Amino acid sequence: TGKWEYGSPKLERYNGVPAMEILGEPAPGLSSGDAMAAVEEIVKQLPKGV
Amino acid sequence: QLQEGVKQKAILAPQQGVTRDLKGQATALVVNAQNKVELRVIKADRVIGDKWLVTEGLNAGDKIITEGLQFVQPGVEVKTVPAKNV
Amino acid sequence: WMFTRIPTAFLPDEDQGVLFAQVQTPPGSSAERTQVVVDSMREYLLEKES
Repeated sequence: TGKWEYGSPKLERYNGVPAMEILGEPAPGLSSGDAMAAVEEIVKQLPKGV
Repeated sequence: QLQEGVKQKAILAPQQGVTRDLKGQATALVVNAQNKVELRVIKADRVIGDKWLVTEGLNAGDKIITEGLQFVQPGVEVKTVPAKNV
Repeated sequence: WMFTRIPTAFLPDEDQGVLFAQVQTPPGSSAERTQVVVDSMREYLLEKES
């Protein structure tokens, strides 16, 4: 018998643990280190174990 | 090739209107007379030719989304243009 | 206070000669819907962008 599910078509890993990759761009006119600081500031809300 | 019944006044939705979600059921984005997109629970199992032969949720007169299921989330006021693919 | 102002870049923007146009049809799509998107994009980039 058949049943429909909902799974991912691309599962990638990084150093032996699974992950998902982003492709970020800095703001127009701002430094790349400023964008790196402003994107490592966002990581202060991810669940315990990520 | 024995015939096993007709369904009088049936509904046929394409694959572009019927996509599925995390729970295992089927969804279909319809629009209203208020021109808002609405997600109702469609029930499709059989594929004839290509169109799904549905039994639940959709009646005659509804309009399902067939281009732009990525640009449009349920709750957005849209404008309607007829389709370019079958 | 003139070197503090300007943004920092890793490499300058270059007229390389190529441009990437990666597409993603909605999930559950076959190959011919992607080809209908692709060949229409192709005839737009060749017919009006000669």
